Amino acid sequence: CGVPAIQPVLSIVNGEEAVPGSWPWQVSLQDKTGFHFCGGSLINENWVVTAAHCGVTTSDVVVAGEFDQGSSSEKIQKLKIAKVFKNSKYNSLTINNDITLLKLSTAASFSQTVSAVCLPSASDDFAAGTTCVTTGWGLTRYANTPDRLQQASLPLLSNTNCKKYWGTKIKDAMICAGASGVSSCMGDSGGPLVCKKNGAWTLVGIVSWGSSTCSTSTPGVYARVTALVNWVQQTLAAN
Amino acid sequence: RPDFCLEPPYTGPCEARIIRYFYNAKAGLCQTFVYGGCRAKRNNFKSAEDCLRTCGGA
Repeated sequence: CGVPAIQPVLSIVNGEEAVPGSWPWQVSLQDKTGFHFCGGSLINENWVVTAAHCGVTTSDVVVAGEFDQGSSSEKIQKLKIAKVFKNSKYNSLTINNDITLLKLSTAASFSQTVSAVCLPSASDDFAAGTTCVTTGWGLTRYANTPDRLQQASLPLLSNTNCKKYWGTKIKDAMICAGASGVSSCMGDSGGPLVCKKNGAWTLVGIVSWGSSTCSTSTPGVYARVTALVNWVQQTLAAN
Repeated sequence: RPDFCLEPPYTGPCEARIIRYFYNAKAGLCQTFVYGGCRAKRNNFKSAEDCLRTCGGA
């Protein structure tokens, strides 16, 4: 996990186009018509982790191996969803514990453009200031979504610095990043916020919420995976 | 009809791209809009029919 067959080239609003297939765990969650409503991350061949607010159902599909959503010829894997596991602690009012697991009906065929992201340990500590990356097909301007997968490097923010703006809206299962010239935006939800752990890309956050206009000078908020990974492991073990 | 039917559509702070319907009093019909996935206001419906049954004529 966490090691792309195709290495990404570093250096979403104000982000940049990604090297095709360089973020193999990135998936697109679409309805039966092919309409993209959220992103997600493959954690293995049978499970996808996304945001709870995305409201995924078994009628939606997981699309893996995609780069250009405007390309009808591009080879991709449309995977059906067998069951949806929304974290029962998801707070629809505070948006805390914003995580959901998707169990695929048919396993994804891992390849050069389709593989898993690593999951952190509940005790992992990713220092504030750490430069991580987020990806997705969300708006590039706050408007239709870009056809090609976007990426952006951004720093993790300490809870103290994040709260300097969001105050008490920041809860224990949330982690902030951004306010650095880039910003996740509509369509990026459920997508990954990854940081390297011993050289391997690891899921530190899940795009959740933020500025109502996707301001690049405001902290972006993500579901803190370290606070939710035990729930993830328990769910996988029991299913 | 409820006054919430007269409120403009509310995307919210979450970053999903979910299609929902809201009643547009200026046009007299329910239109689609992108909902972010959280903190929906009441003029937000999952189908045009639900919207028209709740806000039609406001």
